[PDB]
Amino acid sequence: LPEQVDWRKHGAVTDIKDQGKCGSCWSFSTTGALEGQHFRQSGYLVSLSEQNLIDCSEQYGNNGCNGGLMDNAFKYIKDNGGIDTEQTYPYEGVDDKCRYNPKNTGAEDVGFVDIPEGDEQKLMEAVATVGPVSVAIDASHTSFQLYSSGVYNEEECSSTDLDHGVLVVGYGTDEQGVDYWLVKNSWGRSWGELGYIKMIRNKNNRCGIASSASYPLV
Ligand SMILES: CC(C)C[C@H](NC(=O)[C@@H](O)CC(=O)O)C(=O)NCCCCNC(N)=[NH2+]
Repeated sequence: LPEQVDWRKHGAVTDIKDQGKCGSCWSFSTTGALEGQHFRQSGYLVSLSEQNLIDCSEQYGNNGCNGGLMDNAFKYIKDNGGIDTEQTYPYEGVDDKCRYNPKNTGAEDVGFVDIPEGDEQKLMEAVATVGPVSVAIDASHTSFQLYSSGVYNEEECSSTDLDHGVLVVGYGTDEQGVDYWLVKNSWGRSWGELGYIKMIRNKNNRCGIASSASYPLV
């Protein structure tokens, strides 16, 4: 099992995206994980449409800019028979009419895998063997908002009160011997480490990173 993983190096990760002032994190987390799995299956990286999920998945319990869940979105994608490319259904950060076009599909899924709750070990194995994984985290603290550099360790984090869906693309150990998760956020490149955060790993599921982790099946 690898000591470090960076799926960005292996072509499985799209550029940092920016959700702006729309509360759509779930849709970026969803597209992140499915971009990774479509890449692993197909050999092709294709950026996928967050606006398609926002616009079209309300009957799966997703409420667009008022929040949603990654598993509900993988299910919408299964039932719908695909999700459109970013290029043909670009992100608007508003609620709009469903404009899904099956001719512009960028990826399909057949379902998903939920990693057991709290299990950072099963999360590491999924990240190592499958690829980037959708995760829910407690991103509520000032320290997360202002995060710039190094390994994020917020003692005040909840492992159970989670508000922000993001993407684990890798993991490692920093030069102080501190284990971390390499996380892709959807707050654009000016946040954190060009849009990425290192979140402390094997510290009792800090910020709930393994509380609600899943990846789609293709
Ligand atoms: C971890 C994330 C994905 C939770 C989700 N949050 C959001 O979608 C956005 O508000 C957050 C954001 O930063 O854009 C949310 O609040 N969804 C509502 C779900 C309703 C309750 N069901 C649950 N949590 N099983």
